[PDB]
Amino acid sequence: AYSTREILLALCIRDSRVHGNGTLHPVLELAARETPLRLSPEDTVVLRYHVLLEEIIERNSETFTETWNRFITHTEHVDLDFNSVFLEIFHRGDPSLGRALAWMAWCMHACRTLCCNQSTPYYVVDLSVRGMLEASEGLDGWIHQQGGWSTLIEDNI
Amino acid sequence: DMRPEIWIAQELRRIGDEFNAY
Ligand SMILES: [Br-]
Ligand SMILES: [Br-]
Ligand SMILES: [Br-]
Ligand SMILES: [Br-]
Ligand SMILES: [Br-]
Ligand SMILES: [Br-]
Ligand SMILES: [Br-]
Ligand SMILES: [Br-]
Ligand SMILES: [Br-]
Repeated sequence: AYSTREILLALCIRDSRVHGNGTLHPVLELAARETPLRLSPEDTVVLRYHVLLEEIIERNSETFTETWNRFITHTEHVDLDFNSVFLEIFHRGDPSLGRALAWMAWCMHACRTLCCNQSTPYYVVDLSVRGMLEASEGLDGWIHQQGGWSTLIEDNI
Repeated sequence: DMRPEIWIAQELRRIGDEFNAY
């Protein structure tokens, strides 16, 4: 019964805890307060997904770099634009585990890029994290049909 | 204008489908 927004936000926080200073961008603090996040970033389910998503990022390293750079340098309304990417992945055929993980990994990679670049304006980090979290709510129906995030990792991946 | 976002989704659908055999 953890929502996709909770699990993505926990993954992003964990990813921050293990990159650079291990410090959290103010935006991730805000998102935790407002969601509100009830899942620990050190929860085993989060550590396990974090490894799967890092594997997907590494395997598709350049494609993730390129797609994110094209996205962020072309958008005029960052949060809205996350929604467009989301719908084109998940309403173009049935959702699948792979597509769900590909999306989550892309989001976590975007958040990592934004938070590691000290020059990134606050508003770009803020609207991107809000955008990814809001768009990701669209996975809740399908993942519930799979018994939730915890079932999928423990039993299917 | 919305062209970057359609390419991005093409790539992630592809990546997700590759994973489905993984
Ligand atoms: Br905690
Ligand atoms: Br992959
Ligand atoms: Br990488
Ligand atoms: Br913007
Ligand atoms: Br960036
Ligand atoms: Br800041
Ligand atoms: Br700003
Ligand atoms: Br287990
Ligand atoms: Br298309």
